[PDB]
Amino acid sequence: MKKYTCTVCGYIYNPEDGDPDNGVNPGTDFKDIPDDWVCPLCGGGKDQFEEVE
Ligand SMILES: [Fe+3]
Repeated sequence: MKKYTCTVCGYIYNPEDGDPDNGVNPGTDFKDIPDDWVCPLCGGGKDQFEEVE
């Protein structure tokens, strides 16, 4: 599992931390995050993210 970054604000989704406050548990691969989840910092959709490396 790769990290993904919001290309609008720069937030980085790290799969080993998840986003637990919004129901995304540690270990969730980015493709498997519910498709209505948005960037915690700018509200951008998953469609604005890209793989970090
Ligand atoms: Fe963002």
